[PDB]
Amino acid sequence: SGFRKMAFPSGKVEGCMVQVTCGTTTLNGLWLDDVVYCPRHVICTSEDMLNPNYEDLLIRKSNHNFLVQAGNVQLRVIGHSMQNCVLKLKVDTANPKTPKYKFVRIQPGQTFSVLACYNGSPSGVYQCAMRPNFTIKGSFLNGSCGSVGFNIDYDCVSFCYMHHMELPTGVHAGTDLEGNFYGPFVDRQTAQAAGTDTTITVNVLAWLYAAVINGDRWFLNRFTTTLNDFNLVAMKYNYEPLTQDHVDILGPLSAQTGIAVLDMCASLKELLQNGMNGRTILGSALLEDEFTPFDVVRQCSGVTFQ
Amino acid sequence: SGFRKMAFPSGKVEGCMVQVTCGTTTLNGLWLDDVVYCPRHVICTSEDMLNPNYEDLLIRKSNHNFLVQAGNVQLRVIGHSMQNCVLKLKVDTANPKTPKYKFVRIQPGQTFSVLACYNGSPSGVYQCAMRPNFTIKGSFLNGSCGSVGFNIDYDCVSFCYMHHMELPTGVHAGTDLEGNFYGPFVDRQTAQAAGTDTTITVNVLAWLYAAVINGDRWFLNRFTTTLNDFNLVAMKYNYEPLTQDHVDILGPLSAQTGIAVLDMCASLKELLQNGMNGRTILGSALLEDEFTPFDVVRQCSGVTFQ
Ligand SMILES: CCOC(=O)N1Cc2ccncc2C1
Ligand SMILES: CCOC(=O)N1Cc2ccncc2C1
Repeated sequence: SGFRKMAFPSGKVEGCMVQVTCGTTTLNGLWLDDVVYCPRHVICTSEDMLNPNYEDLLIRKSNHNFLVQAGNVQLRVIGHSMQNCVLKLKVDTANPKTPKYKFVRIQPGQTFSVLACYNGSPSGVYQCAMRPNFTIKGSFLNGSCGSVGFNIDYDCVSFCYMHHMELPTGVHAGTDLEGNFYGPFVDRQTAQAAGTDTTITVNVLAWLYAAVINGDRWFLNRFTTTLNDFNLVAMKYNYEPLTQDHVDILGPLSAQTGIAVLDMCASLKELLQNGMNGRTILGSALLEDEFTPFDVVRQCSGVTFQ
Repeated sequence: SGFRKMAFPSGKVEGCMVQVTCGTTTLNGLWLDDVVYCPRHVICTSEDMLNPNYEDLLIRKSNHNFLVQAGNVQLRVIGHSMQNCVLKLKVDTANPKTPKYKFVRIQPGQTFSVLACYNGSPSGVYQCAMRPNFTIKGSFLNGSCGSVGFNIDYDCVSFCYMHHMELPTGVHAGTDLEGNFYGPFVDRQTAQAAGTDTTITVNVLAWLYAAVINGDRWFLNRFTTTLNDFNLVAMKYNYEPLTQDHVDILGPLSAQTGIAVLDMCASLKELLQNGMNGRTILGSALLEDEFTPFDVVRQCSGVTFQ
């Protein structure tokens, strides 16, 4: 027992991180097979980032202007192309450490691990969620761009995020591995307002189930509710609406605990209306929303990777 | 910017995890050079764990009774010895993935990463602290024993923890890699009371400095205090006493922020006496104590490993 914010083991992804330098800009690249993926803003000067025309900036770049370093080895660039907001740099050597992998575009409320890197070297790993406003609350310093977010299903790494931008408010924006930003964000140093950071209701309910499984039961109340009644209250507290699809996904945690999903919704409703009265749940004084139902099952059943 | 509970990248340690089976008991081992380290309670039956005599149980074990599996390969055991509460199993093959490593015994309040494993396979990585009562608040299920805690200094892994026990209260006990338990705990299924889980004051102050660096400044007050005045208040709230050694260690964060350590102590004192009034600091509604000063500097300066 015990319940922790747990990242995937990072070894498979560590073996894919490289350094990419264009002129005076250095950031991280992801080396899979004979392609290195990196943010296209590697081609920009600080000045350019105000109003970059990426197609025009690319005209003045050749294969030999992209410096790709894997530890101590230079990789030979034999081709480059822009796909949305990423560069694909073709190299003459397939990464010998390429794991089985996929590129997936995730939905808001889905969680993933980030391997924060500087100069192609891993600094740390942590668990994130795609927020409902399509930002993530990461830990990223200058030079972290091209750090990736991923999930692992046994031996297959699903890459879902590449880091591109910090907004003026200190939250983070980036792309999938096809270079499409999550949400309305652009790779330009302009005014980009994040919308309302709503709470991922289905994830709070998952984490309440995790709490019960781990013996933290004080918040279980004597009530039930309906989806409509719950959603009227949830909306007021900037909670995402709960759907029948969400209820269905929580079914297995409902069965393991014997607590009906709508009963757990009525417990949550009372926590929202009454607060935690200075109590904690799984060592938190607020309602955690960065565990999915799949995460809770995974961590509570000890599923393995390799 | 942004501030996350960040683990070390786990790849170096993933390459060291094996499965150890003795009779009907399976747990995890750590394979470094030609030695596998695992909890000695691998030799116990559920029945034995009530009152085990490990020396007597060991008499009935030979090298060929320890089944060591590294993925699909069996390792040949050519020697075994008991060191405190760990078994050292000599194998005929040096781990080709052995990183540079050390065995260190940590002090209460020090943090480390845990790679939670089942059947010698990594499930997840998370950051822990050695509590002042020498427990850790982990995430461990049956089969997790022999999972390790570690820190990395560039290319050298410092192993500081091996998982052995869950106490009746659902907190965790284990050893250093010489097999000496942290605190008074024993590898016996008996009544073992954890003492007071005090808050690691120096770590709370580090995290307050992290908050200021990341622009979360609302709690900065107009007061200062002294070590004695602060410590009288801290004691009342089951905070560890702050020493001049602690003040000295916070010196660099003091200098970067221009906030005197005793000023930050007076801010903390007001948070203890007044609570957070429903506000958050770095997205937490309680005072986080599982970041060291070295962790804050590391995460705020983007230090790298490889
Ligand atoms: C000029 C100082 O730059 C920063 O502080 N950054 C840029 C940057 C870019 C992407 N993620 C995080 C950060 C933090
Ligand atoms: C009989 C059921 O056993 C458990 O629930 N454990 C044992 C155990 C041993 C070490 N860490 C965690 C756990 C959780």
